[PDB]
Amino acid sequence: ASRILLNNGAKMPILGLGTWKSPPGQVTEAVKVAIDVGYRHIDCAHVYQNENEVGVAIQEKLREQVVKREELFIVSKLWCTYHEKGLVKGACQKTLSDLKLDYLDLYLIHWPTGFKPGKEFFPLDESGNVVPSDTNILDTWAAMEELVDEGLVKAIGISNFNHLQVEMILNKPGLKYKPAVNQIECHPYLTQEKLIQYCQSKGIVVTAYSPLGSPDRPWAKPEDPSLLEDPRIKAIAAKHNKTTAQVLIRFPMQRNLVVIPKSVTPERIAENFKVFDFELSSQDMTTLLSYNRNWRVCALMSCTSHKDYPFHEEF
Ligand SMILES: NC(=O)c1ccc[n+]([C@@H]2O[C@H](COP(=O)([O-])OP(=O)(O)OC[C@H]3O[C@@H](n4cnc5c(N)ncnc54)[C@H](OP(=O)(O)O)[C@@H]3O)[C@@H](O)[C@H]2O)c1
Ligand SMILES: COc1ccc2c(C(=S)N(C)CC(=O)O)cccc2c1C(F)(F)F
Repeated sequence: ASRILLNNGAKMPILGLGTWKSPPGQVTEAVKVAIDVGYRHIDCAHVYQNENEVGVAIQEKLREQVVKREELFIVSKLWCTYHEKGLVKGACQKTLSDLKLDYLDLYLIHWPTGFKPGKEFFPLDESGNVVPSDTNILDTWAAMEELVDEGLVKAIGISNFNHLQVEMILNKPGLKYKPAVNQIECHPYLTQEKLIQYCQSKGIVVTAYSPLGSPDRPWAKPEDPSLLEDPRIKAIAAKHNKTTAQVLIRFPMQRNLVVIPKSVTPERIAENFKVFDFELSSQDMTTLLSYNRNWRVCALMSCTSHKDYPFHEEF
């Protein structure tokens, strides 16, 4: 079952390619290979600084008649320094021009935290705390709604919103469109049962990021657990004659989640897609869930400071 029905009436492929930390010199090839082997969903963001190169790949495959625009599902995200209502369209418009698209299938508020606007993506004070902006997320939501009504994006959603924050959008006075997606970190060490159950109960689809535990994250520490090297997970892989990565991708799929593993390695790209020919047992699923430890790749300690920091609450 390759696509899930969103509350805007559209269908979203449950496997997409992530692009965070995909180097600009390699990500054009990575996205071309991904399209060639089956992927139809690419997860992007202005802050990754590689959307132009992603867009070159998309356009080449459109031009080559490999894929049709309607069959692709291209996602990007509104960076934190653009939460002011006056900046949202332009932020979107940049992303469209870079990806060489005239609409996005899905546009997310990347983080609940607005940052001070300017050329800096990560503005810090003379002590290093992130400098917030005085933007209310409801007002940012209203600006996202306008994008739908302008034809620039087919669906809007959120990312890294905790339960109170999703609830805040859903109770927005005058809410016109419900979020379609909440994109959050999720893997056997951070299983998110409460937030996921809450979102699904509201008709919001959850996308799972860092499903392999982001071994290329720049802040990796030796003492950090490692999904890909966890002997318990390797064993489950071995019982199904798949790799560990394949188990880690199949796992959210069986929880009715969308999942976006990143790779710029052609063999891994292809491997990561071969996840529709096997099923984890109920016991496997329960077992993988038992590994939870509230471990986050994206803990973002410099943001703990911010009003809307989403991870003070477990969910
Ligand atoms: N919205 C948010 O706040 C947010 C935050 C973080 C991430 N995300 C999205 O989620 C995507 C995925 O998360 P991530 O990039 O943090 O990490 P990830 O997908 O968990 O892991 C990426 C790492 O795993 C490696 N890898 C890929 N396939 C592998 C395989 N089959 N075997 C062994 N290693 C493999 C990649 O190496 P190579 O590339 O060298 O092959 C890379 O080092 C991102 O790229 C981004 O699109 C969203
Ligand atoms: C909301 O705060 C964020 C959000 C994202 C980041 C990232 C990024 S771009 N990611 C974790 C990837 C992603 O957000 O998709 C890198 C470094 C600091 C960040 C911070 C930080 F505040 F720590 F600066």
